Amino acid sequence: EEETYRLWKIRKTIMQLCHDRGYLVTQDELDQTLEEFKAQSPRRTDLTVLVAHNDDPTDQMFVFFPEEPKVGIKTIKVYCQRMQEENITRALIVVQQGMTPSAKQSLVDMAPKYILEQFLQQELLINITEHELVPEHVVMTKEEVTELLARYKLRENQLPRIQAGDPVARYFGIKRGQVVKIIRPSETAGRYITYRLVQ
Amino acid sequence: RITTPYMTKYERARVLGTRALQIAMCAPVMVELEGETDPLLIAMKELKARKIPIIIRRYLPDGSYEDWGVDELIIT
Amino acid sequence: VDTAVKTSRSGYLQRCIIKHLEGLVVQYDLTVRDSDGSVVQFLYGEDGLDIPKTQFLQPKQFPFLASNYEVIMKSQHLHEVLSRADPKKALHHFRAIKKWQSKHPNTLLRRGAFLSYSQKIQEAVKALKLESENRNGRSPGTQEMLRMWYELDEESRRKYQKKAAACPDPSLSVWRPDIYFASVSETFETKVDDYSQEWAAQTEKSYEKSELSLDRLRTLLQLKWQRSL
Amino acid sequence: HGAVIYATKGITRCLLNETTNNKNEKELVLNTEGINLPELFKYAEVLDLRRLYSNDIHAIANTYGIEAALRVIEKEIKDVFAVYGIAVDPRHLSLVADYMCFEGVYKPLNRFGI
Amino acid sequence: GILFEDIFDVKDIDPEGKKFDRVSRLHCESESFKMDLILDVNIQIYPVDLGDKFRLVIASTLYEDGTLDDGEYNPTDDRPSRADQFEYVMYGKVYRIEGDETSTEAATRLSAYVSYGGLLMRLQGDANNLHGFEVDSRVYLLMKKL
Repeated sequence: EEETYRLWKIRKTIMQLCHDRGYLVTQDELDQTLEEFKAQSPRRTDLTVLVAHNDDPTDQMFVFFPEEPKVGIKTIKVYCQRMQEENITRALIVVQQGMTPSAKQSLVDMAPKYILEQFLQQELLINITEHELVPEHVVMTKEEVTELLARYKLRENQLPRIQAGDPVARYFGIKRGQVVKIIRPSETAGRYITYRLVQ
Repeated sequence: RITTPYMTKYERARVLGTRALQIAMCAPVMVELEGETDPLLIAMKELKARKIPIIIRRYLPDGSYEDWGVDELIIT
Repeated sequence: VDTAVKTSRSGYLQRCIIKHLEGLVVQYDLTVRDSDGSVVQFLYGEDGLDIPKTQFLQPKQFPFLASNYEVIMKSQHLHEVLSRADPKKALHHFRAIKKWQSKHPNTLLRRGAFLSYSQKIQEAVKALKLESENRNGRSPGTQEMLRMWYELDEESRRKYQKKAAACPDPSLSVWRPDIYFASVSETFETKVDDYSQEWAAQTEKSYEKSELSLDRLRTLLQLKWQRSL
Repeated sequence: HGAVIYATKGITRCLLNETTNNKNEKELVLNTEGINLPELFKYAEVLDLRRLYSNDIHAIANTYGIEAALRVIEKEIKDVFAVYGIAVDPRHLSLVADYMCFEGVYKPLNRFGI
Repeated sequence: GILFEDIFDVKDIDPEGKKFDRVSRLHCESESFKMDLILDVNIQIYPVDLGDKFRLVIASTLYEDGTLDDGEYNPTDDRPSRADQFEYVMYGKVYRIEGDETSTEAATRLSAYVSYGGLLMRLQGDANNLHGFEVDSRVYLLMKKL
């Protein structure tokens, strides 16, 4: 019954990850304890969640928990079919051992039609975003980046870079070309604000 | 129009240097010198009286510039 | 034998750092930028402020600056700079920040509009959602909340948003610490508040006449900050 | 000799340095002499995984990101200078760490960084 | 122009143990007032011992006729009626007045710290009779054994 503890931690972390992306999540899911998780729900196909977005109610996300410890191209297709038929665009695949290396470039191959993304199970046992040293990241909107570049007379290159595989760019699901504001809690100035272009 | 109103120390240094190099090349002194042979003392005397017709052209990191007057600049 | 070996080791390390960091200069916008135009920092050490002029801006020295208010104001700052300096834009920002932090004591509590519309939690758990299963993995009782919130709420007056909005961004970020009076760092204004509260409660029992007021000491400290930039 | 029964990858030994604080003396620390960040994530109820620290700066930069490696760089330089009583101002280490981690990776300040 | 006058008696010659060369710190205690006095006195010029009395006065002027002092020292002054009934005269300034610690109690006692160049004195007692003092005020400490 440690499998259940792992399932509960991963589900709580994914609920927090979905709330930080701006999806409609209730307080109970974010404050759900183990005794009630196991009360509700055992399997790995009824842990799949489907969440809606604050705006764009059609824009929803779908979280998978594949059974195969090493997901492959066929496993990816089997529920890319589910997504294509239910009419969703985004997904999130929590894998237990990894993805066979061809799969990673397949997930990338699926054009903005159906954009997927993978997360290891050991990466979700804790919320890195809740570490002391990790600042708060905020994906800037297309109209705030323009005002930033205009205030500092900048170009989008010539800005600090954040890797597209950064453990906190993968969590906040930030695509390439997006600028993220970062609020460092500084011992010197309190709440220093920086900006990083995702690339 | 958006940069600091005061005159940085580097600007004071360069303005004094240039005014002194001008005075030394036989330029008219608008400060009524009183027996001093140093052009840098004369340049300081002029800076204190707010008589220096030079235009500090502050360059921003993208090529854009702002032209300030040495008179319209708070000397500390 | 050891002193000789150490000089070679340290000198090589200085050359490497010097060769890389040599072109990083503070600019008119107050940003430390490289010669390429690249922005390493947006304020020099997270707050402008030169390490030399920040020695007495340390709580433990307002006691000294207070004692020498008249010379520090007359000889350096001048009463005039206080006359030419206006703080409304920055002062209002700090009031907004203070109000926000007053309404949110725990700043790591997952603020959200919909999350804020979980206070009916008991309203739903009582009798409403008692009959369902995990339809799409969420819950039997979460779907009732989703339905009540989604479109069964006011069009433009479902303003749980304001109760759940971000803290105003720091003043140095928006209000240009150099040309904007009273725009200081969030850690300096806290120190100034603490000292003003511990100094208005010393004048009361002082047996020496103080001709300085908490709100002239505040302007003194704000000018001495704005000038150490 | 090089045949080991079983070991967590990267960890060579742990040890609980009982006291680390006088203010709240009650603190206990599980120091280690190896580095494997994920192999501690399983004990989020035994140990505090926020407050986790390592001197690696490449492992932190891979589990928490680059903005979290900046502060590890700064704290490492500060603790290196502290053993001799020297104290460089934080405004200098901030600039050094911001330059090193400018372009998303922990880049060395050497011949291959140019 | 007197701010305080009393007859003390030396109780301790130097309790703290810090010992300077020509200076001795006397711990006295007034009579009929029960005021306390800590006094650094130059004992090479003016030897003092235990169980010794002395009349002590603090003033703001030496003329005892109203005219203020000018802050200038002339050894040639022609007004020679300045207080000379006193053997040891000093001249310092008060640098600290601090009401006593006790709260919830009357505790309307004050400690006045005076510096005489480098020789400190502390007068502690009922505030009622230490009102003439104020920080940064120049005062003369006249003394005369008995």
